[PDB]
Amino acid sequence: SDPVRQYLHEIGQVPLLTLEEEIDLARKVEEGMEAIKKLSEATGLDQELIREVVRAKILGTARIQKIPGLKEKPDPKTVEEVDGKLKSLPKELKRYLHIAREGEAARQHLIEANLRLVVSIAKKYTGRGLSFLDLIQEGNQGLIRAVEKFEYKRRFKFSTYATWWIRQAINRAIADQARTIRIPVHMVETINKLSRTARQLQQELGREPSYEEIAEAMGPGWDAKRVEETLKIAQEPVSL
Amino acid sequence: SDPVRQYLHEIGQVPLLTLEEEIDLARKVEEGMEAIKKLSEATGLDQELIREVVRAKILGTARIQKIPGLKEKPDPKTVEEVDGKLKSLPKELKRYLHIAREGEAARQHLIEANLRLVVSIAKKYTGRGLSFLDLIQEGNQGLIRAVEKFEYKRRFKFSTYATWWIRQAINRAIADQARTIRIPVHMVETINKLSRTARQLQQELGREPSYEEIAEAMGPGWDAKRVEETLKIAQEPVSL
Repeated sequence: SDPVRQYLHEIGQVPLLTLEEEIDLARKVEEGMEAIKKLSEATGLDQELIREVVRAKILGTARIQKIPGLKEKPDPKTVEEVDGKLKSLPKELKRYLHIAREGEAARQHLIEANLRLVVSIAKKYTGRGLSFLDLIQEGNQGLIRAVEKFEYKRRFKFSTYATWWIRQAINRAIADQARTIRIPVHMVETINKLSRTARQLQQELGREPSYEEIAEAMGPGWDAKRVEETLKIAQEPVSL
Repeated sequence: SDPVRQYLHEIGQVPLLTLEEEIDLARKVEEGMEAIKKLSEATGLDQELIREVVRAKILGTARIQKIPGLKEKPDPKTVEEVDGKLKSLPKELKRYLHIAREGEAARQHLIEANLRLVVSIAKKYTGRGLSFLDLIQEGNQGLIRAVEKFEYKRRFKFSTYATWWIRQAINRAIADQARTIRIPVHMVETINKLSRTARQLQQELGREPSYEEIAEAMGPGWDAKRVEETLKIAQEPVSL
């Protein structure tokens, strides 16, 4: 509920990308990073800073400016100086700053075309420690990290790749809030069995099995609902 | 059939790993890369050669000796030639030679424990330009690439991470043998509608949709079979 429905409403507006668009944006991000290097390496302003500022300047026109989980303004003190130097730059270094602003706007477009992916994934990690809103924030951070790890030259879909990162971030967050208590052996046994079964089904399907498929290998006695619930106290909580 | 049948038989007898196990083998692999980097500082030889030789040493004791598609052993000569250079080092450095041998054997265990996943993925890419053997070969080259990019510190499932790299290697292989044809626009339009549909469902599912699901989105007039056959001429041929 709350603005969460607002968020979902707003992002539901961003269009989807084609492998071609995903990859062109990706390439612009790398070229952008590449440029920022030149800037820092001629201004001594340190790469991370230059980017935070360039990024901020783009959040201005950003179709979605307040994305949960992501740190915003690079601190009104540093931005209010680091942007001072970038402004007054010889003609030559003026283009490197252009490729930077253009690559960071690209990075924003990519992140935006996948905010729905993050929400969808987060709905799959519901009721396991964090609130829907909290999950979305962790997930979005994973998305950002994926954009930083993606390799456009491989020319293979970004969403699937990002999915792993979006999930690893969420998986890490819910695994943080835990205490070690006592559980009866038979429970420890079936958790370990749900885990092996799911991993085994994966080696056969070339993808993670569904709760209904895990229940097949387990059943009778086990159905989709039961496996998912029991899997809530597992080291590997979710399947796909 | 043929040696593929023997291959499938061998890998069928390699036990599946657990998240805890993958991550541990992964940590040893990285610590091994670390040792190697230092053996390269000392000995003066190239890092990759040292790994190949070290790796060669292990394939002799490894469960699955010959994996289709992976580089060949350096050769008896260049092997027992790099070992002489190695062994002949102070007591200090010799410590590393053991860390590298440990991680490299670890790497083989991580690989071995996932050959079934490759074959499975490869089955989902048949009849699109390459033989079963050929698909398996590229797939493994991708699995190898996954081990080289995987981050054990993230402590999240290696299998599903590698799936992407295995698939990208295969996807590339088939997308490499292709010519340009003139195709009617209604086809170029549906091929795109197909692709957008797939990608939309993904943003909603948190995973790639099944052909059955893509058929639901298109249809009537569309069934799982038809979206798959048609998707064969697409730039994004397969789903999951």
